[PDB]
Amino acid sequence: GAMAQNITARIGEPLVLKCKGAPKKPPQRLEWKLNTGRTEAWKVLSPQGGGPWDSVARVLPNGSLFLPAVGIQDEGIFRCQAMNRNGKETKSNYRVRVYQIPGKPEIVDSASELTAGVPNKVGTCVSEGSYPAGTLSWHLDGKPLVPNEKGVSVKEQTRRHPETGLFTLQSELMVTPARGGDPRPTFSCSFSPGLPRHRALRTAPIQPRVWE
Amino acid sequence: GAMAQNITARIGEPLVLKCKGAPKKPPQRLEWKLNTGRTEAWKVLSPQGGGPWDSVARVLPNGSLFLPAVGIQDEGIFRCQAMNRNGKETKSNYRVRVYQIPGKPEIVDSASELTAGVPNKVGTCVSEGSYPAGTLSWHLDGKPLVPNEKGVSVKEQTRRHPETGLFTLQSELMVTPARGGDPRPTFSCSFSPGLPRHRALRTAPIQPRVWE
Amino acid sequence: GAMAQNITARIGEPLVLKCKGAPKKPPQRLEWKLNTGRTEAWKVLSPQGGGPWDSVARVLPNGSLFLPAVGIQDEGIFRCQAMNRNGKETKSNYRVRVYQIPGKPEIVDSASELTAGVPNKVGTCVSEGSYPAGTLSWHLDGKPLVPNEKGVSVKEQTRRHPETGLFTLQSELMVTPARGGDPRPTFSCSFSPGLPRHRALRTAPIQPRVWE
Amino acid sequence: GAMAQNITARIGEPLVLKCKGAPKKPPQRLEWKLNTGRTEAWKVLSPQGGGPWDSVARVLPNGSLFLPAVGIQDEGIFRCQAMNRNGKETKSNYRVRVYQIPGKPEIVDSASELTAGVPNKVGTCVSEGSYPAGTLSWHLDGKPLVPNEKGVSVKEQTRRHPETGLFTLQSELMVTPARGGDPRPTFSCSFSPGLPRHRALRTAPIQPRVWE
Ligand SMILES: O=C(O)c1ccc(Oc2cccc(COCc3cccc(-c4c(C(=O)O)[nH]c5ccccc45)c3)c2)cc1
Ligand SMILES: O=C(O)c1ccc(Oc2cccc(COCc3cccc(-c4c(C(=O)O)[nH]c5ccccc45)c3)c2)cc1
Ligand SMILES: O=C(O)c1ccc(Oc2cccc(COCc3cccc(-c4c(C(=O)O)[nH]c5ccccc45)c3)c2)cc1
Ligand SMILES: O=C(O)c1ccc(Oc2cccc(COCc3cccc(-c4c(C(=O)O)[nH]c5ccccc45)c3)c2)cc1
Ligand SMILES: [Cl-]
Ligand SMILES: [Cl-]
Ligand SMILES: [Cl-]
Ligand SMILES: [Cl-]
Repeated sequence: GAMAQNITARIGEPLVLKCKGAPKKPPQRLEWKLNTGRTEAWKVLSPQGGGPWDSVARVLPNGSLFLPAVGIQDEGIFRCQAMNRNGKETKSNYRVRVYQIPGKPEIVDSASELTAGVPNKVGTCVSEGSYPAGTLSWHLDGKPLVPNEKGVSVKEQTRRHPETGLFTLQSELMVTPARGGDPRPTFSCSFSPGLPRHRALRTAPIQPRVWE
Repeated sequence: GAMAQNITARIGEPLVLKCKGAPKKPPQRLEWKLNTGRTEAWKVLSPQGGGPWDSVARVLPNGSLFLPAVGIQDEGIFRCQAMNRNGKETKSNYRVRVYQIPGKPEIVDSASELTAGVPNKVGTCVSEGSYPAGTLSWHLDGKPLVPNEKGVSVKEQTRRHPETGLFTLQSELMVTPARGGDPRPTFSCSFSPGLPRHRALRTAPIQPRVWE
Repeated sequence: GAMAQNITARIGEPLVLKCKGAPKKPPQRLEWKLNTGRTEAWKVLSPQGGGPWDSVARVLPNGSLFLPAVGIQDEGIFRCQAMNRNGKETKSNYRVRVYQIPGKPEIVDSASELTAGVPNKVGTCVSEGSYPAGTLSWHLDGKPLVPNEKGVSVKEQTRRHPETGLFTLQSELMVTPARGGDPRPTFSCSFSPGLPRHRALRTAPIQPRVWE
Repeated sequence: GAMAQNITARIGEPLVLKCKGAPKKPPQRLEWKLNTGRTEAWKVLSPQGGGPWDSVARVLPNGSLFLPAVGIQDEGIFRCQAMNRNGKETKSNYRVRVYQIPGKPEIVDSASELTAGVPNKVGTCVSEGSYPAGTLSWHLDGKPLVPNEKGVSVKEQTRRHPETGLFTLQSELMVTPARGGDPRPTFSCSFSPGLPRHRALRTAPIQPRVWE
């Protein structure tokens, strides 16, 4: 595509996109074009508006585009072209990526006892309500646990909510504790969002006892 | 995929899918699995049900799967596996395709006069509310008009309704009437649905005058 | 999207798309833009060309766009904008749909004997190498057989070739012949292409004997 | 879906997937099922093999599935079900995600001089050949530069190679240096891969002079 400003828009929240170079109030020679999950290729939106799109995305008096409650299908590309009073044309190009933050992750079915030297089910981490899916990972006394690297194995599952489309992730951790290791290790799980610079969420720790 | 019974389901209407081989009433050893636009790969549904899926697809007392109002995202694959009283297992496999019938097509902006030997805009045919999109085509005195043959040109547009996802099609017809041809030709447009054996819908005819 | 000329392009064959309004030979102020399965949104192509796109789609001396061998990923939208010597701008807008014709369909595993009044497997129809998938249907002495309508049942399967992406369809027909019906009925299967105005392909007939 | 082992497979490299529980050498009662970009829903593969799938994914003597050179279309789900000599059934479930590492990112068109208190184009960062796309980000003397905070603006572009499908990313950085700040700042750009635990790649730094 072309060079664009990246926009991250939280699902359910409003979004205002500026039409650069447009006069401050009507009359305005401007046009918006959008290609999103709602459209077949480009759809043109005008200041006069009208029709079913008025419920979804409307041009404001200052020429900006307004979406009262972003959904997953609004992901896509949004462009404006405007002429100012002098006649200079100005383009605006946005790439809109949508997201939702899940609830704090939880560990369910955690083991209270582990036996050293054999595989043990440690627990299952669950995160509900993300978009995009994101990922879950495990930590042992503050360091990342890497699957298939040192007696660690992980299985993962993804589900979607049938109406909202948001993701539920589950991750089951198994470990073989090394003989002579720490008798009260501390495990946690973290949710890492898909989009850049979004913060991780962490579970409360679990601390089983390890039998030599 | 595997061999399946093809199911066509109209958007907004209920759908009942039989679980072959299941006992007539509970208790029943059966399981449904579905992979549709709502799911991440296979989702399992059980007679006990529960959760947000109960609003979308529920197992009935006789083991059939019930969807009270099909939508576009229910397109996909639906399977049941059941054991009867004797313990014989029976599989059911369905491929569900969704559709909606548009309103009767209309001709807008029709020409009242055509000039023979030059290109003329005849009209624009519009169909609103189909799924899958389907196609529009033109006819002249009962015979198909083929684009790019014998002085015929057509341009087409597709749009989607931003909330329902249903398609609006437009088709603009241009013709160059042959000199010495019929002075009062009859044009019509037809909507052809995407799915097999669904009937076409036809516009009222238009009858311009042709000037030699 | 916008109004476009519909283009149907056979997979593996070249495609030339005209840039309306461009000068006949260089120098030319024109630009092509395409959004297809190969692109992230719009890709711009220029008369000078260069790079990996030269292998796929190149501007010719007369300003037309040339694809030496269309593939499935070239489905999409192709646009040109040109200025003539006078400075008039002209736009060209194409919607390109790709297709391939399968081999003639065949009936395999046909029954030689049918018993009236009970269900019988009649045969399996197979079509290899279509795009888009298309559909198979059955006929009995020249009339369409409708699934689930009169002791007729059909099961269907779709597969894709792992390298070419082309579709193989299979359709298994079962019938319960009516008592006192024709002792030597004639069944056939037809392949119906997905795109408009493309011709159907038909199998050779089978003529089992029916036992009263 | 169901619980699965996550597999990350580099494009162009072989992949071997174990069929847990299968006998060590033929004869073996096992079956693989896969649903990937190459398939229409589930495709079954058997030890005997045959056909065009042998070029893509083949069962080995020990029952493992072998792909000699993974591509983007092999992303998906791979499952085995086997019986051992005793008759115990074992399932294996894999979710295969594909990737490619781009070349080291580069800064092009870097500014040698910046003026404090006004916006300045700093440079354009380019990364070629990733899958999934990944993202680019900028740093100033070792700290992340956040777009739209403290006089920082970024624009981004994504393109795909027309034959390989791999992504090229570009990111253009603009900054307004604060008056009285460091006269010789150090900027760099980093590529962050899409998949978890893959390492970032960093450009060589640039050090323009800032004029008060
Ligand atoms: O006299 C009057 O009453 C009157 C006159 C004009 C008018 O409205 C316009 C005023 C200026 C220009 C345009 C024409 O611009 C369309 C457009 C609208 C969105 C985006 C783009 C666009 C395109 C592209 O589509 O080519 N590429 C891009 C790349 C990056 C960013 C944007 C684009 C173009 C329309 C209204 C009323
Ligand atoms: O004791 C109890 O209380 C109790 C016992 C069992 C039970 O429920 C089942 C009763 C019989 C068998 C199965 C196990 O079948 C799962 C399945 C469910 C849907 C579809 C399929 C399926 C698969 C596949 O997934 O392999 N392939 C197919 C191809 C074509 C058609 C269907 C399939 C399999 C579950 C409930 C309660
Ligand atoms: O001086 C020189 O050396 C020199 C000058 C110009 C030049 O090349 C051009 C000559 C005329 C106009 C344009 C600018 O047009 C871009 C474009 C290219 C494809 C398609 C479209 C397009 C858009 C849209 O993108 O807005 N919408 C559409 C709707 C329907 C059909 C097409 C479009 C626009 C570029 C080369 C050299
Ligand atoms: O006598 C002989 O010569 C002979 C006998 C059997 C034979 O091969 C099989 C040996 C055991 C079982 C099965 C039947 O299993 C199919 C299957 C194959 C892949 C995956 C799955 C599967 C399903 C599912 O599809 O239901 N769900 C899952 C969830 C997680 C993991 C896997 C699955 C099922 C086939 C070959 C030869
Ligand atoms: Cl799901
Ligand atoms: Cl639209
Ligand atoms: Cl397949
Ligand atoms: Cl691109």
